[PDB]
Amino acid sequence: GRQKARGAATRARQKQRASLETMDKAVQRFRLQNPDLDSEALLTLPLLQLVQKLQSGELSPEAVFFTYLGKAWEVNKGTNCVTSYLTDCETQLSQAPRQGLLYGVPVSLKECFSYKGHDSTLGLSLNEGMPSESDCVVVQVLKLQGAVPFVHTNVPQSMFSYDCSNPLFGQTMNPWKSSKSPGGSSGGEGALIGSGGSPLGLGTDIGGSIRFPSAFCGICGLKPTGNRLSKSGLKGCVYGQTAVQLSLGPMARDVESLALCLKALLCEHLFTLDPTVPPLPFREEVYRSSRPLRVGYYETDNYTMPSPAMRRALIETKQRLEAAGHTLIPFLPNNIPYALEVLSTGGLFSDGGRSFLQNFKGDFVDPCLGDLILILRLPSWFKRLLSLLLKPLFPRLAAFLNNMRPRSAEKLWKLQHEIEMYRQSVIAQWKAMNLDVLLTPMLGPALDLNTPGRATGAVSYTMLYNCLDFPAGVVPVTTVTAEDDAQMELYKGYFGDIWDIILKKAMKNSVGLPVAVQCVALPWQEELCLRFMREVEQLMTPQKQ
Amino acid sequence: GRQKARGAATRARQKQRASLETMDKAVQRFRLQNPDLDSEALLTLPLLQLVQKLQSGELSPEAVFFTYLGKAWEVNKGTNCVTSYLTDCETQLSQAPRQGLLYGVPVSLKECFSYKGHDSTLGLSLNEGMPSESDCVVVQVLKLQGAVPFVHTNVPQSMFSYDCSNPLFGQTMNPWKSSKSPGGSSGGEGALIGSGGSPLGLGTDIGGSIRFPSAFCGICGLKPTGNRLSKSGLKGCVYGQTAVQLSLGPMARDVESLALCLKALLCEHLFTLDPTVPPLPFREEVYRSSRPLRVGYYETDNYTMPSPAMRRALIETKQRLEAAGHTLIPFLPNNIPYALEVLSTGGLFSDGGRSFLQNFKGDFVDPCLGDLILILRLPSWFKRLLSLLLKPLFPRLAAFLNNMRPRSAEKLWKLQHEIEMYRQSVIAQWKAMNLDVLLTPMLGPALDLNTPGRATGAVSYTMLYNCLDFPAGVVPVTTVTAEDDAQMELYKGYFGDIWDIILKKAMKNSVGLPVAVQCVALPWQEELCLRFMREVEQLMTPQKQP
Ligand SMILES: *[C@](O)(CCCCCCc1ccccc1)c1ncc(-c2ccccn2)o1
Ligand SMILES: *[C@](O)(CCCCCCc1ccccc1)c1ncc(-c2ccccn2)o1
Ligand SMILES: [Cl-]
Repeated sequence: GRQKARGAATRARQKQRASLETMDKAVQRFRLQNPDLDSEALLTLPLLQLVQKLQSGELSPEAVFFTYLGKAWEVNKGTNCVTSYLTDCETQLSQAPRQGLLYGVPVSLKECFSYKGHDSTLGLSLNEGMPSESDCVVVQVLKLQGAVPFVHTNVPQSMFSYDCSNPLFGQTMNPWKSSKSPGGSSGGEGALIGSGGSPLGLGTDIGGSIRFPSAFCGICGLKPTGNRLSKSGLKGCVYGQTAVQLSLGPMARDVESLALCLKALLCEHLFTLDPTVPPLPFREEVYRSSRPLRVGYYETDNYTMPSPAMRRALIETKQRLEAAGHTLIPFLPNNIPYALEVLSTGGLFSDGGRSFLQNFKGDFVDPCLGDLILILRLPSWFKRLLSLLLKPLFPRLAAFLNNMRPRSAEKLWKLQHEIEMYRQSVIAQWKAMNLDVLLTPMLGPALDLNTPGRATGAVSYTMLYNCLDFPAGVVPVTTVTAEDDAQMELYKGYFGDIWDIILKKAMKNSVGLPVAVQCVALPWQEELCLRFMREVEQLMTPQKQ
Repeated sequence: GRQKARGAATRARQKQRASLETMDKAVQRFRLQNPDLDSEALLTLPLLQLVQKLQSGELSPEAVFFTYLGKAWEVNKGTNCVTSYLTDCETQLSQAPRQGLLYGVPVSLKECFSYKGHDSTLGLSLNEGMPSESDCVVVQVLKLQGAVPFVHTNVPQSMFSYDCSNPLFGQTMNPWKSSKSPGGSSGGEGALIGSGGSPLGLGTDIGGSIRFPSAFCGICGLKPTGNRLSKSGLKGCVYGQTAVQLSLGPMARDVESLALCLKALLCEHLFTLDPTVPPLPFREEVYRSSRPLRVGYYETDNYTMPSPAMRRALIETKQRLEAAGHTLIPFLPNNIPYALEVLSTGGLFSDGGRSFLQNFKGDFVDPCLGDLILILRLPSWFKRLLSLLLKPLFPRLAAFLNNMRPRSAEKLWKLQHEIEMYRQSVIAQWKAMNLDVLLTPMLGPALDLNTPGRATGAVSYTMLYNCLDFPAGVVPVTTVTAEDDAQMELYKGYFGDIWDIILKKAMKNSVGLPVAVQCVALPWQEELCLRFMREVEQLMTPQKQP
C-alpha cells in the first residue's frame, strides 16, 4: 500500500507549487513599483554591509526582502531547493524590531526548523499535513532580532543523509552543476545560499549536515557545540539519542555572516526562552583577535582517502597560514576507526535502527538513501552473520554492520562512557601539543546525485567532530582544476571496498566545483573557531574581505 | 568468600588510624610552638573574614591550617567523618599561590574527589589499594586558587545512599546527636563542617547527596546545574548513565562561602583543564542583586508528607519573604510521582542495577543500604510479578520496583526523551507564573542511623531537581521544637507504606536539631539561586555573623 504516500506527495507538490506561485506574484508586484531598484547591487552586498544599510535606513526592509525573494524564486528553478514560502513573513517584515542585530535580513530555514502553520515533513509521508503549532525557539530569537524568515528549504528523506532528495518535494540539485548533489541534509540551504538566493540560513548537523552542503555548494557553515544553541522546537525523527548530539548552526556567504548570526542568537531572548542552553554570550574579543595560532593539521584521516582537490586545498591553506606566522603542527585524533565504527555508528543506531525505521512504515524509500533501510531492517543475527562473512575481505563494511545492531540499556551505558572517555582522550592529545585550533580536510567536491547514500565511509571527516562534540566549520578555499579531476583516475581508497569505488566515480567530472577545508576548536570555543575560519577566508579568498 | 573484603577493611582501617595519628602529631608539634594562638577566635571566624586576614597577612596559612587540622581531629572522635589525611598537603601549604582567591583556606573533600596517592574507595572493597594517579580537575583548581585540601571525608558504601556508613571506615554520625544520621552521601563533609572542623568542602549530589547532609547537620550546600562544574577525575561506580547527571558543589557554614567557592572554581583554570564545561564565569552582579523576587513555593510535594518542623520552617520563611517585599506564589511542579518513579528511578536504574551491582561482587553490603542490593538482584520477571502484587496495596513500592528493571537501548532513548520533555514542561509551568525562584521544603530533622536506607520515598524533595537538573541549595532556618516533635506522633504520611512508617519513627526524638528549606532556580542560574539563599539566610538567621 502506497496510496497514503502518493496522496502526501500530491499534496506536498501542490503546496510547494502554490508557495512558489505566491512568491512570483509578490515579486512581480514589488518590481512594478520599484522599476529603478539596482537589484544586483543589493544582492551582491555582503551581509554585514546589507545589515548596516538596513540599519541606517539607506535600504528599506521591503527592498531587501522582495529583491531576495525574487532571486530565491529564480534560483529555485534550476535547483528545487525551496519547499515552502513562510506565509506570515511579510507581516513580520512590517513589525521587525528596529534595533535588532538582524533587522530587515531575510533568513532561509532548513525544513526541520518548526514554523507555525507549516509542515516540517523531512520528506516523510507521516509528517505531511501535520503543521507545526508554534515557531521553534531559534526562529523566535531570529524574529526578535528583526530577521525575516521566508522559506523552508529541502532535505533528504528523514534528514539522515548527505544527499538531498525525498519522495514529497523531490530532488535538490547543486547550483554549480545539475548532475551533482548539493550535499546535505541541509542541501536546500546550500543550494539557495550558494546561488545568491538568501544571505543567511540555519541548518542542522549530526554527521556533517551543515558542512557537506556548505562545502559542496561553495559557502560557509558552522556546526557549534551541540548545546551552544537551542534545539527546542526542532523537528526530528529519532528522539532521546544523546550519545552523538545534534547541533544547529548558521550557513552564509562569508565568515562574518556566521559570526553576526551567532552574536544575534546568543542573546537574552534565547537564554530565557530556553534556560537549558548555557547563557554564554558571543565573545567578540576572542572572535576579533589577531594573535598567531597553534594550528594542528592532517592531510588525511587514513579512513577516507581525500580527493586530489581536497588534499591540495588542505596543503595550500596550511602553507598560507605558515606564511602568515601561524605554527602548523601535525595532529591526528587517535582511534578514528573506532570513533566512527563503534562510537558514532553505535550511538546513532544503538537500537538497531528500529525507532528510525518506524518513520518509513507505509512510505516510499527515496533512492538517495540507498540500502540504509534495507540494511537496518535485517534481523540482528543476520547483521551479525553478514558481518562475520564480510570481515576478512571488507572489514569496514563488517564493522558498520555489526555496530548497527540492537542492544540493552546496559550496553548503551557502556557506549556513552566510552564516548566521554574518547572525548577526554582527544582533549588530552590536544593539550599535550598545546593546539589552539585544528585544520582538517573537508569532503569535496560534490558527489553525483544518489551517491552519498552509497559512500557512507566519506562521513569520516565530519562525523568525528559530532562524536567528539567539538565546534567545526567549513570555508571554501579553492575550486577543482582539470589537473585535480584527471588525478581522480588514480584514486584507489584505503580499503578498496564498495564505498571507495563509489566515491571514486562520484567525485569525477567536477572541474570548477568548490572545495573547502574544515576548522575545529575545543568545546564551547565557537568564537575561536570562527576567528580561525576568518583567517582562512582571508588568506585563501582575499576578495571576500 | 569475604576474605578479600576483610583484607580491604583491615587495611583501610590501618590507613585511617595512621592518618589520624599523623594529624595528631602535626597538631601537637604546631601547638607546642604557638602556645598563645587564640584558636577559638580563628575557628569561629567566617570564611570571608578568614580569607581576608590570610590575604592581608594578619593570619599565617600555618596558623589557619594547623588550628583547623586540630579541630578536624577532635570532632572526628565523635563523628568518624575523616577517612584520610591528604599527605602532600603541608608542602602545598608552603607553595599555595598568594594571589589565589582561596589563599590559605583548608578545604575538606568528599572521598570521591580523586587526590594523587590516595584511594577513593567509596567504601567498596574493589577500590581499596587502588590509589588515584592524579588530582581531579576541581582539586587542581582549588590548589591553583591557593586552597589547601587536607582530608578525605566518609561516604556510604557506593555513595548511592543518604546515610553515611560503609564496611571499610564504618559509620559516620551526626555531630548534633550521635544516634542520628549525618545524612549523605556527603555525610563526612556534613559532619565535619557542621561541627566546625572545616570552613569549606566539596560534595556531590545525584539524588540529594549535598543537600541531605547539609540539611541534617545545620549547614549550607549548593547543587549546581550538573555541567556547571567539572566532573573530570571524580571517582564513581556507574559509568555512562547520563539521564540523571551527577553534580558537584560546595558545602559551608554560610551562603557567602558557597558564592566565593563557586567564584574561585569558575575561573580560566577550570575551563581550560576541562573544556567540556561551559566557560560561564560567576556573575557577581546577579549574585549581589537586591531586587524583589517572584518566589514560587509549596509546603508539601504531596509525595512525602513533611514533618511538622519542615512545614513550619517553610511557612515561616514564606512569611518573612512576604514581610520583606517578595511575592510568594503557590507553585508545584507537575507530575512529581512520574518524575520520581518513572524518570528518576528509571534513569538511575535503566539497566536493572546490573552495572551498579558489579561493585558489590565479593563485598559486604552495609546495613545502611537496606534491601536496595537484594531488590536490584531480583530477576526482571520477579520484580515485575512482585510489582503487580504490590500495586493495589502499595502503589508507590510497586512503581519503584517496576521502574528498577532492565530495558533496551530503544526504551532508554524513549526515557531520555521523556526526561528532556518533562524538563521543558516544568520550565513552561515556571515561565507561565513568571517565577524568578522556587522555595520548597527540605527533608528533616535528621533520621536515625540506618533508616535512610529504608525511607527511600523521602528523597522526593531533593531528587526532583536532579531529574530536572536545576540548581538547588539548602539553608538552615530553624531547629525542631518540643511542639514540633510531639506532633510527629500524629504523622501518618500519604501512603501508609513501610517508607512512611519508618520515617515517622526515624524522625523521632529530634528536639534541637536543625531544619532547612530548599532554594531552586532555573538551569545555569546558580548566582540567582545563591542570591535567594542569601535572602533566606538574612531573614531566618539574622544573628548569622558577617
Ligand atoms: C546530517 O548531519 C546527516 C549527514 C549524513 C550522516 C549519515 C551518517 C551515517 C553513519 C552510519 C551509518 C549510516 C549513516 C544530519 N543533520 C540532521 C540530522 C538528523 C538526523 C536524524 C534526526 C535528527 N537530525 O542528520
Ligand atoms: C546522592 O545524591 C545520593 C542520594 C541518595 C539517593 C537515592 C535515590 C534512590 C534510591 C533507591 C531507588 C531510587 C532512587 C549521591 N551523590 C553522588 C552519588 C553517586 C552514586 C553513585 C555513583 C556516583 N555518585 O549519589
Ligand atoms: Cl551543557
